[PDB]
Amino acid sequence: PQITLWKRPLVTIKIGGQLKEALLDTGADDTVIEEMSLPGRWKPKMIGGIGGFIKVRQYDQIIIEIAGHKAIGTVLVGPTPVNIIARNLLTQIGATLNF
Amino acid sequence: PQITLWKRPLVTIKIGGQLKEALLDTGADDTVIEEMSLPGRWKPKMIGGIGGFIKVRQYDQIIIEIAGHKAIGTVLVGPTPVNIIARNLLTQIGATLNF
Ligand SMILES: CC(C)CN(C[C@@H](O)[C@H](Cc1ccccc1)NC(=O)O[C@H]1CO[C@H]2OCC[C@H]21)S(=O)(=O)c1ccc(N)cc1
Ligand SMILES: [Cl-]
Ligand SMILES: [Cl-]
Ligand code: NA
Repeated sequence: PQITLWKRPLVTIKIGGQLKEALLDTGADDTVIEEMSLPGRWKPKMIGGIGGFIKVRQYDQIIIEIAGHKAIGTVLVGPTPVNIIARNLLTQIGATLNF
Repeated sequence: PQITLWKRPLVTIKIGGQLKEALLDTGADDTVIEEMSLPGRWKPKMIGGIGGFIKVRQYDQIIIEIAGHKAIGTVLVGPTPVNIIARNLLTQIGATLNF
């Protein structure tokens, strides 16, 4: 699809069996999702942006379906105010910025 | 251009005669740049990012060049980790997300 940016580029994602809304975010390095349980091992990480840092759990090799497209990669889980699909998974679905 | 996301989508901007690096950020509503002097009056604004809220200075109708495309619009000035070009100016230069 071609998504204009008049509004927030929100899409539906499926992760851990759950449906969620998420923002497509070229300004983010790693995908960050609101608190949920995921399978497998994790390790702690701090990630930072405007307003400072939050502590997250880093899970590797997690599958997410993004707007109908399957991608696999690292997912961070913690108290983010919005679900963010970042460049680590946007590359996998072939997403580009065009102007 | 067509910009892939394997690396940070950094571009050169020109504001007040000065070149700076900025990140093209579809996950941002308004454009935020590190402290610098801009002409005219400013209005208060709070913006909420990943780690909480911060106060910035809002300047309206600022001329900015972005990767060679001219935009004129609202620029926020405050303690951001990196200069971010958000959807309010990405729409002015005709940017879209594609996959
Ligand atoms: C500041 C950027 C360098 C990085 N951020 C991604 C960015 O797109 C966030 C994504 C975002 C979006 C909503 C809330 C929090 C974070 N947008 C943002 O902070 O925009 C602020 C300015 O315009 C406003 O509209 C959105 C909030 C304001 S970040 O959320 O802090 C972040 C940092 C590291 C990772 N791995 C994932 C995300
Ligand atoms: Cl990854
Ligand atoms: Cl103030
Ligand atoms: Na894992």
